[PDB]
Amino acid sequence: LYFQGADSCIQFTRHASDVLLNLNRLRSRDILTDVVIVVSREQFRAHKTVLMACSGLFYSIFTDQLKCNLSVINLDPEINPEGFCILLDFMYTSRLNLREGNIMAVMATAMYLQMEHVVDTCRKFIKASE
Amino acid sequence: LYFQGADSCIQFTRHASDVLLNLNRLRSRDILTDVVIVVSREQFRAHKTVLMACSGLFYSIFTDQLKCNLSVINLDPEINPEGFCILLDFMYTSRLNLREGNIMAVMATAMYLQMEHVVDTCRKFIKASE
Ligand SMILES: Cn1c(=O)c2c(c3cc(Nc4ccnc(F)c4Cl)ccc31)N[C@@H](C1CC1)C(F)(F)CO2
Ligand SMILES: Cn1c(=O)c2c(c3cc(Nc4ccnc(F)c4Cl)ccc31)N[C@@H](C1CC1)C(F)(F)CO2
Ligand SMILES: [Cl-]
Ligand SMILES: [Cl-]
Ligand SMILES: [Cl-]
Ligand SMILES: [Cl-]
Repeated sequence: LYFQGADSCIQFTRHASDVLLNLNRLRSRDILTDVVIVVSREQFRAHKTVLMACSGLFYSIFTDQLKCNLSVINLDPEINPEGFCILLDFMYTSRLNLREGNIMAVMATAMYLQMEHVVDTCRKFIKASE
Repeated sequence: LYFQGADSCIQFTRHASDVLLNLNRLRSRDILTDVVIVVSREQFRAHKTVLMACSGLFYSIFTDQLKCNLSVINLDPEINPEGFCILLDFMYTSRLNLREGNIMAVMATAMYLQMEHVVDTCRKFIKASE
């Protein structure tokens, strides 16, 4: 349940993962979602704070004084909606569903969103298949 | 960095804790905070989604159609501000700074906020000192 942290303070082991699980439950039920991300013909509802916490691109967008208040954000029309959906799921769960058929689109999308460890992981998996 | 999850899917070990760390950085910089919690003479800015993810009381409050849009939430005047501050810090970090001088107020506050594992932990630490 808990342990003594390096700073001699009590820390709860599953707290962060349980908070992320609850944030994903709010997303699934469309509770307190405050933005819609438009990717081509697709729309994805989400929480701006989670998007900012999980992306250099969203962090830059929502810290801009003009943009921070937009309810709709349109992504570059070159972005693959399935690649975005996989990454949005990863943001809210820590699980990255990489497959042979989606890895190029996921990698291109992670580069655009500035999710650097995800890009590096995609590169390693591609390199192993070559 | 990552591992094979029980569902044969790639999982990133530090993802949840790193997201929580970024949410705490947004709180420290007052970025996208959407509510002020008033406890006696004290005010605490926060994100409603994090409060809901970390409290049965806030989950009930912000799922109410009338309340979900309030920018200010006043707590019961009996609530100790330091006890609330300690729990708000715990929500955003997983670290619970329990001390002999604050444990009764932290426990009373965790009961009011419906943070049940925190209450149980407080009870065990009190029991060990008796
Ligand atoms: C460049 N970059 C990533 O490469 C990145 C991010 C990432 C998040 C911010 N946001 C920050 C940064 C600082 N302070 C804040 F307050 C925020 Cl919100 C800025 C750049 C980022 N987030 C991780 C999340 C934490 C585990 C990710 F999902 F794995 C994708 O990787
Ligand atoms: C009764 N109760 C706690 O006792 C509790 C909560 C807690 C959170 C919700 N919120 C929920 C529930 C279901 N689905 C949602 F979508 C939400 Cl947001 C509802 C009741 C809760 N949250 C944890 C966080 C996860 C690690 C806590 F901070 F440790 C304090 O303990
Ligand atoms: Cl808008
Ligand atoms: Cl736009
Ligand atoms: Cl209000
Ligand atoms: Cl109120």
